[PDB]
Parts: sequence; structure tokens; C-alpha cells
Amino acid sequence: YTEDSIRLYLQEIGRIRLLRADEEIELARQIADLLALERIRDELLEQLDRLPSDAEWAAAVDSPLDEFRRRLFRGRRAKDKMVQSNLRLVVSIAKKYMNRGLSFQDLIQEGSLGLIRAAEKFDHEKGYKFSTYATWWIRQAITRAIADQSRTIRLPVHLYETISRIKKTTKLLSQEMGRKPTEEEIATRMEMTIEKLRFIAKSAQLPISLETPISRLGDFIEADGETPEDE
Amino acid sequence: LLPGAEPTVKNGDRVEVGDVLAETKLTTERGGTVRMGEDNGSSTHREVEIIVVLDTATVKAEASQGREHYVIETKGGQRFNLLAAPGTKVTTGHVVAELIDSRYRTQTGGLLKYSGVEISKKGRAKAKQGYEVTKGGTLLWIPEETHEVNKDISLLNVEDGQLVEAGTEVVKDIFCQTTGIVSVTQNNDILREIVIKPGDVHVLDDPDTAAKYDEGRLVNAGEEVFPGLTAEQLVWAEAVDGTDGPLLLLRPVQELVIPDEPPVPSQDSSQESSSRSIRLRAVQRLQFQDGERIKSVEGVDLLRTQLVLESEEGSSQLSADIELLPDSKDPETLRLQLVIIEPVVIRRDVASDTTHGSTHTELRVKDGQKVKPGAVIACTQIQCKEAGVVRGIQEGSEAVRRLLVERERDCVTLDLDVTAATQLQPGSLIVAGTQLVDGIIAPESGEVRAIAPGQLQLRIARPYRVSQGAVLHVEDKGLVQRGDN
Amino acid sequence: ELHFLGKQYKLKRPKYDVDEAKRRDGTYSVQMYVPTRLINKETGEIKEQE
DNA sequence: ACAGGATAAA
DNA sequence: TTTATCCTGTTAGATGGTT
Repeated sequence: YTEDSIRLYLQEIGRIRLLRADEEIELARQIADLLALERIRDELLEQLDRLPSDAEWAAAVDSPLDEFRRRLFRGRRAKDKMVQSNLRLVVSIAKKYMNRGLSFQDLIQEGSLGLIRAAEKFDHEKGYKFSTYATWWIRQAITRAIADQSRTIRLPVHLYETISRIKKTTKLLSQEMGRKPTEEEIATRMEMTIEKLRFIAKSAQLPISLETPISRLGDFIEADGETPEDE
Repeated sequence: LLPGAEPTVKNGDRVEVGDVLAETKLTTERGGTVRMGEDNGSSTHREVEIIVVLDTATVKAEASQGREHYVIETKGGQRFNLLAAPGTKVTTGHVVAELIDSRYRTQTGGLLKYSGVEISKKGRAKAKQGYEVTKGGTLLWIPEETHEVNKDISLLNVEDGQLVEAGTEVVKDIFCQTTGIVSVTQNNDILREIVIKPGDVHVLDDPDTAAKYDEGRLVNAGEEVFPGLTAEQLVWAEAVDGTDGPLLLLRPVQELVIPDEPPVPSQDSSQESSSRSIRLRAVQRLQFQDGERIKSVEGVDLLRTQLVLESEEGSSQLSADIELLPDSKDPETLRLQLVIIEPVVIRRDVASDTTHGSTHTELRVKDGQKVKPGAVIACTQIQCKEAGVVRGIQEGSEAVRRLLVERERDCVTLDLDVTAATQLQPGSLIVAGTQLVDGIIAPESGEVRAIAPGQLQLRIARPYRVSQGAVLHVEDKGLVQRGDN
Repeated sequence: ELHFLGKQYKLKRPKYDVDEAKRRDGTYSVQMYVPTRLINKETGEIKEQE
């Protein structure tokens, strides 16, 4: 009866055995069948402007309602197992950003979405291991989540990319010239105005908390209003 | 007195300054050869080591890719690689060196057959370490290249039983390395195992010949495999189902002959005083069992010749350090050596109030000497700082931890009349300030040592009153120093 | 493998000065440079640098 | 992280 | 016109934490 939540999640994960490549291929085939069936249903939804009933959906596949429903179930369970047995991969990738703005548990749950998408777009016919395709999606989901959920004043992804390129250019100039580059040099190298560079530098800052010891910061800030004297 | 120290004197022995009071004897537990450490700026060896030796080889330290590997050149010209680094302790049975051999290294995987070769049957857990051969013989090696994958069917490029050349992309991103027939294994539209086996192929026209080769067979050189077909060298003939039906495959069988005993010269221990001799036994191990069907794209090592540390029974728990001895005749030439070093630690002499006497340790042996088990190695003697009389050493069943020396300045003489002082006895307890005789008052307290005509000997003493119910931290006739409760 | 030969760390002379740092509201410091050697466990190419 | 594409807001 | 902001995809293999 531990109180830790991450350890409990890791235990819940460890109760699942890793898949094998043949198991991956089988599950990928069932997942593809489920995806095609879902696409058909979506077509029925466009035709009916409503959710099709199981009987209408079974009729759309010329399949007995029992056979159709069992096929649907198998596909659901296949996708479920594919995601479930790879959560360990999700944790292995998510542990590499535990100090960037999102807590470890948030990284895990955001990488789970990438794993789900990877399991939805895996192609067995490609002839590759699922652990190679899934890594890209897990990493992308975690990086996007960090870009969109790490700051109180959220910055767009293009701003993160701009800041990264500014850092790389600054390091390259420092290595080339053997000294710290100036603002004008960096602005010329980046082909952008110095005011834009200063704006990027100002927007990259982290907001300081009101309760920073100085005694707290929040007790030294005046209030917006009209002074009784000025009325 | 230190733990295990034994006094050399009895109660009452009048000793002089510097004389031995107590001694600690260090003895060798098992005996052997003495090794004295070099005088590293100290004229007193703080440690002495107990040691058999083997030398009759040559050793050179060569640097390859920044790694210092030791090559053991035997007097017969054979070469070994030293798998164990200097300073490492290994027990009995551990591999020390590996024969640098390439003859028994295959190019690819395949199948293994035994011919008269026999092995020891002790232990399955040693399978990773191989199988020790109990009798030499002939190994038959049937080559094959096995690509083990778990990939889907539609990636396949080659037909079951197609005769191929090496380099063909049999499966997407998989390249064959051997020119032969490809046999394909699939499970529910999933490619599992692909096999390429070299050897000549030939048409099977007569079903009876195929029935003879239903299970595969060996055929010697010159022996006619079937009418019109004679094997020029020993080959494995097996019936395989190719694209058009039955075919006969003649895979080239390799023969590797292993001698009954590894012909690598052992090096003999040179010291008889070690009743538990230590030696290097050369062993031959086959890493795979009879008929073990091996699947490997790259070559494997079949036979390994390993030097193994061996010792007499009862010494199985001994661990031997590994050292290099520079040869006396040629210092450049180094020789590998295994020692069962046993340490004996000598404490530095301390004369400053630890025992309150000078502790001096003298060795009882010389470097290179041969000692029996239990022989005394070192004697540490405690020398008294001040002459006097030794007391406080009680007898029986307890280790002497503290002794007492009553010195010249712990006795005082006083001029008192014997005639009327007859009320006192040697060993009386005199409280100072007490009227000993009419008009005579005790100047200082003490114990009555002697009563001479007109004189009195007092050993200085001081009392402490104790009331009923107190707790006693000490014992009668004990020994206490300054500050003790 | 990266090896940091930390027994040979050199120190670069402080920039500005003590008084210049005081009057500029900066920091009085030096720069630390340690020699390192990246060793490839196989190829064996060692790219020594500071 | 990085590249391509769609779009609307400046 | 010209960016500012959002969306989707990526094929060696990888698969349970630090303080």
C-alpha cells in the first residue's frame, strides 16, 4: 500500500508482458481491419447524418450482426493490447525530458497519445519493428505537449524553434570568432532586425512567482487604480 | 596490554627499564615461503607475505587498439592470450588464458556431428562455458547460413528451394552470404526462418536412391553416391524438395580432428614446501553438444583451449593473485605466476602512552625462508619505562589486560620508633594524620611495606570513602588509571 | 569514452579588473579549461582538445 | 527537432 | 504582401525514476 503514484503506475505497467514481432504483425492486421470498418461507419455517418445502428452498420458490411460485432471487438482488443504492451516504451522515452516544464506523469500521459496514434498508423507490410515507428510519434507528442503546456504564458511552436535557432547561431558564432557575439552580429547572422531579437529575448523569460523571498514579492507590488488623492 | 598479549614475568619480578614485560606472537596459519616487502623508505617491514611458483614459459605485454594484452609464448612456440589482468584474484576453475586459435573457427553456422569424441558429463550450468572433452576424435561440420527473422510474407523475394547466388536480397534488407539452395519457413503468412545451404545439387530420378537418402547420409571420398555419381570428398547427401520436386544436395562436410589430450605444454610448480600445489591445467571445450543445429549468419568458435587454475583437494577455497615475475637471468623476459598470498601485518612501534611502554616488533624469519604452519612469524615485546616490581597480574582463565609497576618513587621512608610502633604490620593501611605512636602522627597515607629499625616504608596510597548502596565499577585488586570512574 | 585530464586544468587570466569589475557592476572571475580526450573504443581515433 | 502545407491576421 | 499560428507526418532499434 504505497502512497507514490508513479511507482503505482509502473507496477500497473509491469503486469503486462511485452509483445513479440509476430504478435505485432497479427495485431497490426486486426487494427487495420478495425480501421477500415471504422472508415465505413464514418461513411454511413455522412450518409445518415446520424450514428448508424449496429444493425445498419452490420448491414453495410453484408455481415451477420454477431460476426460483425465480434470482429469489431477483436479489433478493439487488438489496438488495446498494442498500446498497453508498449506503455513501457512510452515511459522509456518520456524519462528523457523530466526537467523541461511538464511533470514526469504528464510526459507519460502525453506520450501515450503518441503511442495510440502510432498504433493507429503502423504498417506491418512495411516490414519494420513497431518500436521504431512508435518512437517518432511518442517523441513528437511529448515535444508538442512541452511546447503547448510548459509555460503559463504559452509560446507558439515557431517561437520555440526560433529560440533554438538563435541559440545554435550564437554558439556557432562564439566558436567561429572565439568570443561572445554581439547583438548586431547575431541579428545580421539571423537576418532579422535587432528589435525582433530583443522581443524574442523578452518573450522567452519565465514568469517569476509572487511568493519569491525578498518577505514575499507579492507584498511589494502596488495596485492598479486611481489614488484616493487623484480623485 | 594489547589483545592477545602475554606477560613474560610473574608477580614480584623486579625488572629494569627496557626489559620485556609482555609479548604478542604472530604465527603463520598455513606456512609456505616468506616474502619481505621492499624497504619503501622504512627499515621495518609493515607486512610480510606467505607464498608455489610456475615460470617455464615466456610472456610479453603487447598493446593492440590501446589495450594491453599479454601473449604467453610457450617453449613449443604456441601462443596464448591472457584473459585475466594483473592484480586480479581468481579461484580454482576460472579460465586464465585462451589459446589463440583460428582452425576451429567456422565461416557460418551449421550442424555438428561427433566421431569418437567424448566429453565430461558434469554440469549443465557450464554449457555457456562449453563441454570439457574427455577423449579426442573428429568433428564433422555441415555448413549452412540461417537468417532468423519474424517478418511478414509479402517481403519475400525468393522461392522455396530456389538455387541462388550469394548477395541476392532474399528478404527486403536481408542479403544472403552463401551460394546454395534457399529453404523458407513461414507461419500464418509470417516469414520465420530462411536457410541457405551450400553444396552441389543434382536431379533425383530413381525414388529408391532418394529413399536411401530420406534422412540424409554421409558419403566418403570416391564412394559412389548413386550410379554415375561418386563423391570426390566427404559430403553430406540429403534429399530436398526444390521448385521442381526431389533433388539431391551434396553439402561439403568439414573434418576437424582433435587430439585426445591438448598438446600444449603445462608449466610445473617448482616449490615442494607448498603441500597444496597450484598449477595451470590446459583443457579443451566444445561450446555445442552433439547434433546441435546451430543458426548463425557469422562464424562461430567450436573448440576453445583454456588454461584453468587447479589446486590440490582441500585448497578449493583458496584464491590466487596473478603476477609477473621478471626472470633472474633476463629481467626483460617476464613469466606469469599465481600466488596464494597470505598477509601478516606488522604494526609500527609506538612508545607514547598507548601501552605506556615501548612496543618493538622483531621478525622471527628471513625473506625467502620456508615455514611450517603455526611457526611464529613476529614477536612484539613491550618494554617497561620505569623499573620496579610487577603486580596486579592475576592467574587463571582470563587474558592479562593491565599490569602494574611499582617504582622507586612510589615508596617513601620515615623515621619512626620501632619499640612502641609494634601495633603496625607490613601491609597495614595508614590514614594520614593518624597518631601512629604517642607524639607521632602519620605525615602521608600509604601501605606499610617494611618496618626497619627506626624506619618505615610506605607505598603511597589514597583512600576513597564508599557508603552503603553505592554501585561499584571496579573489583578488588583491580587496576585503574587516572580519571577512571 | 570521454576522459577529463583534470590534473591539468589551466585558468585564463581574469578579464576587466577588480576595480573595473567593481565600477562596471560585473563579476571578478576567470575561465576554466580542462584538457579532454574522446576515445573511440574501436576505431581508436582520439581527438584531444581543451 | 524538422519539413511541408493551409490560412488568416497584421 | 508577408509573416504568425496551427496542423500532420517521421520507418534500424530501443520498452519500469531520482532525489
